[PDB]
Amino acid sequence: GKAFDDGAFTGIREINLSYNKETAIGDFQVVYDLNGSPYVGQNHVSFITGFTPVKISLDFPSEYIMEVSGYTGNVSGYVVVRSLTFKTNKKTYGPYGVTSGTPFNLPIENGLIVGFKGSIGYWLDYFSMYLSL
Amino acid sequence: GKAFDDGAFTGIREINLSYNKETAIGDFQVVYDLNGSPYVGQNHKSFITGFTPVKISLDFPSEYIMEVSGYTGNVSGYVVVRSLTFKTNKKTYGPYGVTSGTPFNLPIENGLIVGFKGSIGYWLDYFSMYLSL
Amino acid sequence: GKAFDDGAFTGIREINLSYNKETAIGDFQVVYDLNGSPYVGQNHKSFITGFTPVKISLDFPSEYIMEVSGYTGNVSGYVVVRSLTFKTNKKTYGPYGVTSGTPFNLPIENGLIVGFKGSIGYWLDYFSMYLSL
Amino acid sequence: GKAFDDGAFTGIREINLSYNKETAIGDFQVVYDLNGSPYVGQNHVSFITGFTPVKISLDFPSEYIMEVSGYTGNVSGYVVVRSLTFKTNKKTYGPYGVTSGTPFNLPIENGLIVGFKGSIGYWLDYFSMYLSL
Amino acid sequence: QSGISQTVIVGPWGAKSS
Amino acid sequence: QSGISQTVIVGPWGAK
Amino acid sequence: QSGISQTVIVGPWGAK
Amino acid sequence: QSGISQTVIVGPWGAK
Ligand SMILES: OC[C@H]1O[C@H](OC[C@H]2O[C@@H](O)[C@H](O)[C@@H](O)[C@@H]2O)[C@H](O)[C@@H](O)[C@H]1O
Ligand SMILES: OC[C@H]1O[C@H](OC[C@H]2O[C@@H](O)[C@H](O)[C@@H](O)[C@@H]2O)[C@H](O)[C@@H](O)[C@H]1O
Ligand SMILES: OC[C@H]1O[C@H](OC[C@H]2O[C@@H](O)[C@H](O)[C@@H](O)[C@@H]2O)[C@H](O)[C@@H](O)[C@H]1O
Ligand SMILES: OC[C@H]1O[C@H](OC[C@H]2O[C@H](O)[C@H](O)[C@@H](O)[C@@H]2O)[C@H](O)[C@@H](O)[C@H]1O
Repeated sequence: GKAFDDGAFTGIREINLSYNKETAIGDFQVVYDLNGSPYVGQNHVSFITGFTPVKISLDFPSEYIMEVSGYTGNVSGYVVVRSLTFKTNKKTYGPYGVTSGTPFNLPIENGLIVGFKGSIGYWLDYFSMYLSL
Repeated sequence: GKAFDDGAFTGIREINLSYNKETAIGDFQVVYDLNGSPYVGQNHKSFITGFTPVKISLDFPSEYIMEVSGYTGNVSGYVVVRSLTFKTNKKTYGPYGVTSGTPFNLPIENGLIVGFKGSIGYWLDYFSMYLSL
Repeated sequence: GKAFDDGAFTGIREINLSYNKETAIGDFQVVYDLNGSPYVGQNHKSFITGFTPVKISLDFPSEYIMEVSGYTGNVSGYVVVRSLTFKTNKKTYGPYGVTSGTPFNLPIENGLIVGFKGSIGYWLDYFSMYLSL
Repeated sequence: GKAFDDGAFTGIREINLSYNKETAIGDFQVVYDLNGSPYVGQNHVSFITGFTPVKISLDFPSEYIMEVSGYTGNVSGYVVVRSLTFKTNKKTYGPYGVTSGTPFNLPIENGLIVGFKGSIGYWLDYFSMYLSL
Repeated sequence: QSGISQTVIVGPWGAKSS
Repeated sequence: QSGISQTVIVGPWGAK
Repeated sequence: QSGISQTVIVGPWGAK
Repeated sequence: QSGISQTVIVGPWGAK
């Protein structure tokens, strides 16, 4: 896929992603907060289409992500992120996608997710998260 | 179980833990680095015995943990940590315990594990990690 | 004066300020680095004119500030920042303004200045700096 | 003089120093907090004696340093720290020593002092501070 | 704030706490 | 805790 | 060392 | 990097 690195910001205001009930996560874009002002991250799109879009508008700054979990599995000979779930101090968003394969979860006791980086070809190949206080 | 919180330090020199191939992880103790000197943390022990001891001596500071993974699962009606594996930039330690249940893993791209906290009853009920630059 | 708060960024690429050889520091603006891209901060201007502009262009990221110093004094009944000097690992910029009053200086052994905040009326009333690793 | 480096800790519980109103600061020792427990730092003594001891006991953790200020200047041919003052969110301790020479001050809007390093011969030659969130 | 230093904490893994 | 990231801030210097 | 600020980064999860 | 933790350090004040 085509790699991307959003970098680190002040917080997260909204997550826009798309998925397919038969494959994995497609597109991924984040609207961060930059010192009190919304900052629209670049839109990392899949090479193909046919995905179901989802918009997660957080009630920033009172609501924030406390845990990110999901599944990585095989699709067409590729290991990709098949599903994602976001739990904030107010609600749980997801799961989105297919919960098959190998699970993983990142719960946070103290600190915030302030940025994303990864790779997307047909589907989300992999991703990392920036953490800060 | 009884909760513990070692706190944060400047690095990790050695880890001592015990496990049982039929249950889960039992005792947990860490020798941290505190500004260049070894600081021996308290030994957090299981309410019972019969575990196999293991000592992880790191070649500090050139050797450090890059990823922690393991398995959580049911044992006697409780959810506990059944296995742990420590991967450094020089070697892999483990897995230690029963590799059965739900897997989890925490790869670190940039940063360091500098402390532990958790709870231990008959077995390690759960644990968290302090991360810093 | 009118308070401002640029917030925190990834680094500093350029500093534009103006001064008057008889009073104090006037306008203040910074071109920060945001995850590898230049980001132009709001220009914080004096309520009056007649200042001499100064552009401090840093060779980012190999060149960075190591110490900020200056003088705070009374001007027409107000305590303001009368002078500033920036020292990087490559050279010294300044002093700019009037080197008279009470001196202050902040040397950094480890870390970076990643943001500025303050207030500007006829002159720079005061300012703080954001530090990070 | 003889250089020293205490390193970084969790907070400050007590500061013990000595001075001479007609010369400069002599001895310096700190009782730090290390994850909820008191940690007695090494005592950094002056090559000579005849100073006035001072104990600064802080109501930890509700009380903490917000500003450190003082003066530097000569005593014979050497440049040293002649005076120090410690302002917390509850009281002001000092000044201690010769309040003359070149002033310096470090106010803190957000963050904490968690360590000290420096040098002491007959008097405190110089010092630095560790800052953290 | 208080006078206690803080750092990022990830976890916990195992029995649920929240 | 809010969803706003924090960093160390030193100052201010100048008027009070 | 570098004039670039840094942050803790965890991951990646997915393809190696 | 190494296995040693870092912190911001301001200073020194006094002799060079
Ligand atoms: O996102 C996973 C994967 O997507 C791209 O390749 C997958 C695509 O390759 C074609 O050659 C096959 O015919 C088709 O069946 C596959 O779906 C991307 O090029 C790859 O690196 C990886 O990101
Ligand atoms: O570590 C798991 C679990 O350990 C304790 O409970 C297990 C077991 O402890 C024995 O002392 C009792 O006789 C028996 O009735 C209990 O089932 C602990 O109490 C529990 O909270 C949990 O940590
Ligand atoms: O702390 C300042 C200074 O202390 C030592 O030097 C003190 C110096 O003072 C002279 O007036 C005396 O005659 C002589 O005996 C003493 O050595 C230290 O040597 C120096 O590096 C510096 O730290
Ligand atoms: O920068 C110092 C100071 O500047 C301003 O005060 C100067 C004059 O500003 C206005 O013209 C006002 O009409 C006059 O009263 C005043 O003398 C500012 O208002 C101050 O708060 C302060 O920033």
